[PDB]
Amino acid sequence: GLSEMRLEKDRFSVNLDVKHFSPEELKVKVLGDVIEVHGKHEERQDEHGFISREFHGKYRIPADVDPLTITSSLSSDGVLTVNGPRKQV
Amino acid sequence: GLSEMRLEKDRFSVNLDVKHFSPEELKVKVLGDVIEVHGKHEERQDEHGFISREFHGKYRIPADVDPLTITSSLSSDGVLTVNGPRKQV
Repeated sequence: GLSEMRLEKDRFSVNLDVKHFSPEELKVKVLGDVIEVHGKHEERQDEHGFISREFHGKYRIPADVDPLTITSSLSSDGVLTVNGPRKQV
Repeated sequence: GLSEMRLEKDRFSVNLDVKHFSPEELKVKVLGDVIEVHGKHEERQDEHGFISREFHGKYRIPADVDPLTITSSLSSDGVLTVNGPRKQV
């Protein structure tokens, strides 16, 4: 559903549901040992009105993770896959 | 996907994707002629770490809508259906 996180023994990959969001609006903030994720839907006022959608979350990487190894790639299905293997994995 | 809004000619029904969220964490704030929606996933720190998910949005009702008529009901599938017929509809 929405709580889609791959918790392995030596790595991880979060699959955030951000369909109809743009890579430009998606942020992955790897700081120290925590990741702040963002994703806001371009505000488009109309019949439906102002859009202030923010489908994001937060993932705190284990202390034994090398930040460098952390990557992300939004798929066309709108799934933001954030894979961050642990140090020397 | 995530941008799921039913825009009719005399009414509307927004179907917000908030699976794995609780009605207690969901808010619908009908004020004047705008609706501020909220929905935060209970923070549960673990392997995955602190959870700060906020899958919400914003819908500005037409001026010809009676706020009283506006209702909402989270389904078991995790779809928050917010139906708000216009005045005298």
